[PDB]
Amino acid sequence: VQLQESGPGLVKPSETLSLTCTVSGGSISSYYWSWIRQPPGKGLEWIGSIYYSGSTNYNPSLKSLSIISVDTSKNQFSLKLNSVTAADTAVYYCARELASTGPLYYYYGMDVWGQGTTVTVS
Amino acid sequence: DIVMTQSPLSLPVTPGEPASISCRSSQSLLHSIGYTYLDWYLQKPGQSPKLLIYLGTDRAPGVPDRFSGSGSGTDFTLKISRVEAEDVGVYYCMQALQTPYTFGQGTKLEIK
Amino acid sequence: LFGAIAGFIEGGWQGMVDGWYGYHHSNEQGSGYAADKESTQKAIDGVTNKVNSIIDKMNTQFEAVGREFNNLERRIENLNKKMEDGFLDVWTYNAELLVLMENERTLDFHDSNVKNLYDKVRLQLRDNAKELGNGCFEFYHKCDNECMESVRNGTYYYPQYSEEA
Amino acid sequence: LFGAIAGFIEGGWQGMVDGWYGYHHSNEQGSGYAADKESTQKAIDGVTNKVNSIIDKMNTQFEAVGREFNNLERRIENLNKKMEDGFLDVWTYNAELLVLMENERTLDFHDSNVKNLYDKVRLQLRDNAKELGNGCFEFYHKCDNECMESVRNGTYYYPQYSEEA
Amino acid sequence: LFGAIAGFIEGGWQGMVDGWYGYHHSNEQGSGYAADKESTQKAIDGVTNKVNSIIDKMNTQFEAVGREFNNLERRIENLNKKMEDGFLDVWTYNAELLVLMENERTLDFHDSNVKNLYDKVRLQLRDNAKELGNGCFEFYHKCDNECMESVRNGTYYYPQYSEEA
Amino acid sequence: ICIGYHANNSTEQVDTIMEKNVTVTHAQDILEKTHNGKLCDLNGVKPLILKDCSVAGWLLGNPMCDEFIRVPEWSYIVERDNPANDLCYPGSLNDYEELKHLLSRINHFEKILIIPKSSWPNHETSLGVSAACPYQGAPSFFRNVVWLIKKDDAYPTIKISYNNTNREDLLILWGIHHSNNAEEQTNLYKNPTTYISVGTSTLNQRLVPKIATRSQVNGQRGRMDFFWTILKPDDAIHFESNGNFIAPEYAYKIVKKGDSTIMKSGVEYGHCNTKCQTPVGAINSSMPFHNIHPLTIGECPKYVKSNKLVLATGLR
Amino acid sequence: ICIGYHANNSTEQVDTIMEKNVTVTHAQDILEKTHNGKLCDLNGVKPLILKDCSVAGWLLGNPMCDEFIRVPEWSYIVERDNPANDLCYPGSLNDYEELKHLLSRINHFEKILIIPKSSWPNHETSLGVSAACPYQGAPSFFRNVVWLIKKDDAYPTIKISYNNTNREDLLILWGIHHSNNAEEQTNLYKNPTTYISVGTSTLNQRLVPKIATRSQVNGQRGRMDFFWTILKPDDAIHFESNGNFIAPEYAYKIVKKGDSTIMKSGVEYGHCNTKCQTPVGAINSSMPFHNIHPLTIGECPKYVKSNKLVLATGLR
Amino acid sequence: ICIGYHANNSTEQVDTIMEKNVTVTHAQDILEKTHNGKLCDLNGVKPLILKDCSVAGWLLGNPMCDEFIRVPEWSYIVERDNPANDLCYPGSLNDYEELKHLLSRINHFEKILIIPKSSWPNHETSLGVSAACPYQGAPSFFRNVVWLIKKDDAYPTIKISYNNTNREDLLILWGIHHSNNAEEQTNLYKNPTTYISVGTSTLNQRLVPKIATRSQVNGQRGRMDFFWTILKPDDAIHFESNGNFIAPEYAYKIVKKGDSTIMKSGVEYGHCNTKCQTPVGAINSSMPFHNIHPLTIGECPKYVKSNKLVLATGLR
Ligand SMILES: *[C@@H]1O[C@H](CO)[C@@H](O)[C@H](O)[C@H]1NC(C)=O
Ligand SMILES: *[C@@H]1O[C@H](CO)[C@@H](O)[C@H](O)[C@H]1NC(C)=O
Ligand SMILES: *[C@@H]1O[C@H](CO)[C@@H](O)[C@H](O)[C@H]1NC(C)=O
Ligand SMILES: *[C@@H]1O[C@H](CO)[C@@H](O)[C@H](O)[C@H]1NC(C)=O
Ligand SMILES: *[C@@H]1O[C@H](CO)[C@@H](O)[C@H](O)[C@H]1NC(C)=O
Ligand SMILES: *[C@@H]1O[C@H](CO)[C@@H](O)[C@H](O)[C@H]1NC(C)=O
Ligand SMILES: *[C@@H]1O[C@H](CO)[C@@H](O)[C@H](O)[C@H]1NC(C)=O
Ligand SMILES: *[C@@H]1O[C@H](CO)[C@@H](O)[C@H](O)[C@H]1NC(C)=O
Ligand SMILES: *[C@@H]1O[C@H](CO)[C@@H](O)[C@H](O)[C@H]1NC(C)=O
Ligand SMILES: *[C@@H]1O[C@H](CO)[C@@H](O)[C@H](O)[C@H]1NC(C)=O
Ligand SMILES: *[C@@H]1O[C@H](CO)[C@@H](O)[C@H](O)[C@H]1NC(C)=O
Ligand SMILES: *[C@@H]1O[C@H](CO)[C@@H](O)[C@H](O)[C@H]1NC(C)=O
Repeated sequence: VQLQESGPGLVKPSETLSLTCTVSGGSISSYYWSWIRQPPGKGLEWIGSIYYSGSTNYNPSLKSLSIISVDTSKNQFSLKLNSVTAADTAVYYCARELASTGPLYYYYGMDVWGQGTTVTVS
Repeated sequence: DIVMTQSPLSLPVTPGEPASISCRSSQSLLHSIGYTYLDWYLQKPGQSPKLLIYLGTDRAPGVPDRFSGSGSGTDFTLKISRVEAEDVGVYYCMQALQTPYTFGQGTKLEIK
Repeated sequence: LFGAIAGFIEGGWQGMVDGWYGYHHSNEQGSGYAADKESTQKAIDGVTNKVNSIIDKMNTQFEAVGREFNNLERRIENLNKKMEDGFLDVWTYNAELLVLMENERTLDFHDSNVKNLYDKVRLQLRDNAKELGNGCFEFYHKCDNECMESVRNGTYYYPQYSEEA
Repeated sequence: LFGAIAGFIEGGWQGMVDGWYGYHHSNEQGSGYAADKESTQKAIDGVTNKVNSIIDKMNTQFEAVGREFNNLERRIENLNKKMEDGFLDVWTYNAELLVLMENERTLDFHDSNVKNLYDKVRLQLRDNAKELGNGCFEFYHKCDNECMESVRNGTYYYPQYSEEA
Repeated sequence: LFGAIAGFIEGGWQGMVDGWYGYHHSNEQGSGYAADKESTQKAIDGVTNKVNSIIDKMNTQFEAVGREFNNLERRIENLNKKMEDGFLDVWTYNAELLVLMENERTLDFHDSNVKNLYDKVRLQLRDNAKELGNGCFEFYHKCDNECMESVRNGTYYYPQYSEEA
Repeated sequence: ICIGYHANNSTEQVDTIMEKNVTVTHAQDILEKTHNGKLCDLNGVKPLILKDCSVAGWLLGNPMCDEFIRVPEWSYIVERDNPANDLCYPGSLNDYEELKHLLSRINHFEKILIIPKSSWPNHETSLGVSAACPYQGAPSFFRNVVWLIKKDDAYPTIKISYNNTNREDLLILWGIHHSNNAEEQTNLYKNPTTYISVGTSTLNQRLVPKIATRSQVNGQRGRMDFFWTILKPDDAIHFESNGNFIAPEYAYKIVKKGDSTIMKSGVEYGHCNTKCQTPVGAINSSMPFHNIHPLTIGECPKYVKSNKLVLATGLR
Repeated sequence: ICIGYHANNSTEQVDTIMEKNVTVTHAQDILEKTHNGKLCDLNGVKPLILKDCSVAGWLLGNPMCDEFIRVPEWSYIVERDNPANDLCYPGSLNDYEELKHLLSRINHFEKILIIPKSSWPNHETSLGVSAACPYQGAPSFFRNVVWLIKKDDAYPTIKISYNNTNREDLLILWGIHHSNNAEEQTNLYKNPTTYISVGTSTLNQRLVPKIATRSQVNGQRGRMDFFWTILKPDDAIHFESNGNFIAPEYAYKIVKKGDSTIMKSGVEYGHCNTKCQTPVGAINSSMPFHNIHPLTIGECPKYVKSNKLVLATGLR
Repeated sequence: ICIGYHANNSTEQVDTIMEKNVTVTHAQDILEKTHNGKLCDLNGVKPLILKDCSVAGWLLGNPMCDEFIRVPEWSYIVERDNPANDLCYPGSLNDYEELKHLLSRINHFEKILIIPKSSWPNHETSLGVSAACPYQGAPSFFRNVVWLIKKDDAYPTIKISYNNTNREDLLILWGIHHSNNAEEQTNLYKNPTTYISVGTSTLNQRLVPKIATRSQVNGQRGRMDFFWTILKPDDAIHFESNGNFIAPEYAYKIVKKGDSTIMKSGVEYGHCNTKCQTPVGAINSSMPFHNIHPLTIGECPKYVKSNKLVLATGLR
């Protein structure tokens, strides 16, 4: 199972980025799918996490019209960050969290991480 | 929210000697189940993050047994006995307890 | 026990379906086998209460719930097998002896009903009725049907029909 | 069974507070209740011994001690609680049936004692004493209080009272 | 229960050893003790069936297979120590009650066989036999050895030699 | 005028203490010696029959016991005397007899998927099959538990947990694989020294495998000792193992807790309805005493071993 | 002259097989239906009525059961049906049911101090406290046993042999702390892999802690599993340990060994004197039969589960 | 004519329910209350005596119990209530009570040398003896097992696998030695940690010794805990060890499987024949009930725990 992030590569401040991540070599079911941001030299920031059925969870620290999106038929989940203001420059990562936070409380971590993508907002 | 702090920032370690990386934060980092929720991510330069030790002190598939971890509550410790030049990276430590997951400052390891 | 069945009655009749204790009377009006519903009703009610007692006092027996034991538990498996077989043998002995004792008591109780009916008809007509051995009586006075209904009802007056010879 | 309780006797008279059994006479020299101590005493001592026997047998029955079992010995507890329940159902049965049968014996043994006094008085006074239906007797001769004390004592002599007339 | 012992029959005879239940006569053509072997054989067969029944229900009686248990199994031991004794106590009571009821019944059975014999002789002989309350029929009619023998045989019928003088 | 009684055209006989084979008039026979010889429903509830199957074969679902994938509400469990498909892989389920005791008070299970096959990201859930447990002439293994072989030549510690948020009790089944030698361990499980640690509020368990040379049962020299627990509501089971884990896949939620039994009978299932069921057959009668068999689920007559109990309600 | 029977203007009833309600004259009742309804003494000995506590809360002295630190002679032990003060620290006790069984034949303990707190040079005795066992709000732990944690950063091996110089059997209690993870073995003790070796003439134990995760009971996750032994005169108990040792500090000497029971009831203590005790109320009567409860300690009537058990010792 | 009954000169007295000590006529006593007072044969089969010998002193061959070196077919095993020569080395054979259970159905044993003396090379056979067990004053261990000490400053791995080619079941006895300390463990065996593994078709055990400081029983501080199994036809027992192994030498092949009981009686053996046997004597009558003792083995009267049962067969 590998994850492939397809990105725009640049976005002016007004519009919303269109950063998708596609699951290749595996299935979308029964695993949390979470976006993790990396600004240059400011560590790693967790944007959000979407369970396949639903239950989207955003990041309280920053609110930027986050609409984490998921679709099973195409085996894809997507990110959009409208109201961007040039503070979101990041080497974005999609990651497959291997945990269930419901009746099954198993947590095995973000095993699979995408190759990466880059966006320099200007 | 939960804010972590790396106690070491850079460790020049002679290969063949164990190291020590530690981080802590406000809460007790133990869910209702009771299995300490912590992960350490290598993030080698050029590569992407890899699980390494997970759920506190348990090792990922494929990672050799030189990596180990310990600690419960606030205090933690990573330890790489007989470290090797393959083990370079940053070792981000992520608190997985609550919804707003956060990361550490990173420990960039330089080969002595 | 009391000695009526194959006792002072030579044998049971084969003409009376209604009732269990009957009167065979030879009269000018005619002859028929009476049912004597008084003694038979009290005896049938006693037998019904007997059967009710059998099914009520054996309501809570040993419910032999089947339990299993593996190898190396043969001590406790023998304990369970001997416990269930012992309770079964105790309750079998209890039921066997109870039906045996109640068969004896019901045969002797029917015999006592025959002898008490005989004694009830002996107390009435105490001198006018010669007492033949084979559960019979010969009235000295000429008795029509209605005095037989009065004897079988239980209301007989010795000041009536007081003649002897 | 024996048929003197609501048999020979319609109902026992009230006011004879001396034991359970007794006589009654309407002779000229007094007309008051009394009692036959020898027979009543035999019945009383027999009932006392009976009660002593019942309590005697009840010794060394199953004394149910409290054995506890943990969560993983449910088979053993279902053995033990069923052994105790079974032994209780046996001993309750051996109580209830025992005092059911013994009551049926005692209410018929007291009937036996009443009929024993009745037919024992009938063994004596063969021809002198006409036998009334309702468990009574009328003598042909005028029989004083001394003869009634004798038949209480059991030392009656028929050749003395050969006064049938 | 009926009144064989201390009733009409004052006591027992020692000379006669053949047959539990017997007759004595003072007739001119010999005076001796004889036995009514039909009723005695019925009584012996009944007692034999009683003994055979007691040993036939007691063949399935629970036996104690000796089980040993270690020091850390005392509860189980105290269960088997209360089970092997427990059934035993039940069986002890069952064995005691059986020899406390049947024995009384056997006395009553022998008592019944006396009275069933007694009133059988009374019913067969009927009017021509007077009834001394000690249990001796001083016949109104002279009886030869053969008629007495038919009374033992039960073939004596009142139409034969009907003199009551 | 006369005093007497009657007889009838009767040949039935009773026994007393003092005399046996005594004729009676209009007696009542309290002993039912007749049965239909078939298995039928109990109060309109179809029982769970097991044809060449066992409780260990059904709860740990045998591939040859696939008739009971979706079981409706029953009233008693029927097993054969010697079922052939019973722990086809050798071993022994621990407290199997206590588990059969706890299934004598349960009338219905709901088989729920507490742990899906997708919830093993780092282990192999497809190759855990065997030739000792065949299915359609192919290797297979039980369908209610996954034999976890290593994946990518690695077997990490599992540390799986399940919180019972359902409001009913859950019956959770797992096991440990006792292999034959260390070579079989290293072939299957990367870690040589393995354990299974089960933790909950009450039950505490540690299972170190007993690697020993054993004979051949069912074709393979290996054993899988299975274990079970009952998880209460608002109680969490915690399985932790770095090897030899036969992990759960399905659990049995207890939704109808009543009265039942295990009969151990090889009687073909008939199609009728009655109240009392016996292992040999069925009773449809209101008699006080039945001599048919000791075990009788439902409201039934009382067992007496005797063969002839006729209470004399008749004169003679 | 006339013949007949007595009448006594009475309404009491008896039971027969063939009739149910028969009016009776001079019937003697054998069934003791009534009771005083409270617990009290047997022959002057005040019973051990421990309240809101259990046997394991008493023998291992619970901080919530402080009233029984020196127990006088008792005739029986009473515990409430569902006590709350018992095993405050989550745990169990092996042969706890057998310990209750052997305590049912003990009427008196003499609480002796077999091991003092001065016999722990290299081990802490005051830091062994728990928040799940409150004492006036503050954390506390069982009095009888001391949960020895490390002192001075290490846990020297505890090789202590106690010789029974007394002429009575000694009940000696200890335990093992199954911790919840290895970090608590690093913090509470020093050695990761610990053992408890217990040696007697008739006992061998090699207890090891089970170190895996468990759920929350009473706010904590560790489980203290307790054990006991009975030591004969001139017999020696030997304790060897290097961790997790719930060491003894008090033991019980069996002075009086007679008849008692572990009674389960919640009835308050009353002031009376009697020969028999039944859990819902003391029987003070000489009738042959009682319906009050199956378990009865003393010279008591036999239990029969019935109503209206009356013999007819009179006519009619 | 006069109807009467016979009165003998006898003095037999029966006690009815209503009047006790009733005198009777030619009554029959159903209670024996007599015995030979000795042990007799049952149908010509001489029993096993075991004078100051037990099951553990016989199956494992006690050097004191060398009188039963070849045992013929027995009918019943007579142990004494307190045997003085049993487990001369301290210890406890596991499931000794359940082994006595199986030994209550085995009416014949034929010993066989399943493991000959040549079977063990590189180990020391029959030169490991303990003074707890004396023979002629020189020390000597049991003679049906061999306690293998280190022969030549080492211990090769025992790997023996006896395939049961006999058509009968074999009782195989082994054990594990619990040394008093690690110094004795190293002195007697080269390997400190020992992992005695036993495999069967229906059994698996791993045994690790409990090396602990212990008290003295019979002047010894080690405990040899023995184990047993019953093998099946064409079933291979498998033993694997690297120390502390009490290896089997003799196995007791089960020829006859019937009825036997362990009388646990210390009465002297007599030269006599009977049909029924009791712990304190022999019953030589066909009475319905015997009061002598609960345990009996044969066509015997039932136990009645009473002193006088007489079924009156007479009128008085
Ligand atoms: C009983 O059967 C007999 C023949 O065995 C017959 O003569 C008689 O009529 C029957 N009794 C009836 C119908 O009452
Ligand atoms: C009683 O009747 C049965 C009827 O089957 C018969 O077998 C038996 O021989 C008869 N006699 C006895 C003594 O049981
Ligand atoms: C034992 O011997 C039998 C008979 O030769 C053989 O069939 C079998 O394979 C051998 N091994 C086992 C483990 O039974
Ligand atoms: C399980 O979930 C419930 C509901 O969230 C929670 O209260 C409980 O603490 C959790 N864990 C346990 C072990 O019950
Ligand atoms: C069982 O008996 C009941 C009651 O008589 C009846 O209604 C029912 O039809 C019977 N069933 C069968 C299958 O015979
Ligand atoms: C019997 O009781 C009734 C109750 O009304 C009473 O009137 C009557 O006087 C009593 N008789 C005797 C003799 O006590
Ligand atoms: C007997 O009396 C009780 C009350 O004492 C009553 O409930 C019951 O119905 C009565 N039984 C009969 C058969 O009259
Ligand atoms: C205990 O003390 C007694 C008396 O001094 C002594 O004989 C015995 O050997 C001691 N026990 C131990 C195990 O040292
Ligand atoms: C209680 O029993 C005593 C004798 O132990 C007796 O004196 C007293 O009267 C009884 N009390 C009651 C209320 O019956
Ligand atoms: C009984 O004793 C008397 C002497 O008192 C003697 O004449 C008679 O023969 C004896 N009879 C028997 C049957 O022993
Ligand atoms: C009955 O007789 C025995 C034996 O002589 C004697 O010991 C006992 O006391 C007697 N008991 C009675 C009540 O007569
Ligand atoms: C048992 O009794 C019989 C017959 O009296 C006798 O032949 C036999 O030797 C006796 N047996 C004993 C004492 O073992």
